[PDB]
Amino acid sequence: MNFKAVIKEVRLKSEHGYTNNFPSGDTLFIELDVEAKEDLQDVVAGILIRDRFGQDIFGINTYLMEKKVELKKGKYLFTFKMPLNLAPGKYTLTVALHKGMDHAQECYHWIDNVCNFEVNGFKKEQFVGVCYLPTEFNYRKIPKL
Amino acid sequence: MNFKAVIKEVRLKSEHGYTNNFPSGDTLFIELDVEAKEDLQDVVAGILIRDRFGQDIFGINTYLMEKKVELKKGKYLFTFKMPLNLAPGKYTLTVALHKGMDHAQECYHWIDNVCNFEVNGFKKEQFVGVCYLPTEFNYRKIP
Repeated sequence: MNFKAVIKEVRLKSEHGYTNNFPSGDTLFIELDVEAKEDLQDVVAGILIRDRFGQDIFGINTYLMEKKVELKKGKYLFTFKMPLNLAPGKYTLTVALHKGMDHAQECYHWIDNVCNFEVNGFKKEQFVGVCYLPTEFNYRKIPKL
Repeated sequence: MNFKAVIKEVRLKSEHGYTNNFPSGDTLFIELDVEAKEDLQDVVAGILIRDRFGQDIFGINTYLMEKKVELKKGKYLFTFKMPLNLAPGKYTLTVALHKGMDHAQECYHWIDNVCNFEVNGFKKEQFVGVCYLPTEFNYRKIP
């Protein structure tokens, strides 16, 4: 990677305090301290949550999200917000900054498994399986009309 | 397994029609036709979506949802509604009735892989990994 922009610190945040231990469904904030050695006109930041055994659980880009990011030389705060709709367990976070995405016109900075965090308990209902889909349920008697 | 209540049909429906092929993030409607030969108190319905590789992706029941279900003899319609925040791929659905239980030890009806469905497109953004967590992103210049 060239290092025109750099991730200097990552912080995991609930809506009430910093922590690396969340109930399932709690809102997760990923904060990245970014520094841009120069002016970059198309920056793309990505996050990737992984399993305790290396399975990709979820990853996304600001390009995939259709969010344009232009930086000037200086320090920045990048924040990702998302419901932690994941089964209890042990996880790792991976992050990256680059310009392009197809054939990666260049890589600015990426940190493999920069962080460990865990998910314990349920803030919403209990469920089984890797992920949680918010669900509603109803039933009606139907007459043989 | 005791048949005092029986699941007689399962249907998958998008918000536009019955179908077994959904884009990722589309809303999924699971309809179960239930029949109650008699009066059942303390009924519990569950669904389980599974990988094409045996991985449990997501499962829940009406007990875990704290929704009490009491039937009188007759026909019923059970519906489950949920965003299919799942990676593109091929999946199976499993559904069951049991009385007021977990593990479904008093099971009225259990149908393994009652339905096959696939997720093919992306209705929301693209993502990688098993599931999709809806994400928001912001950036601010700081001193």
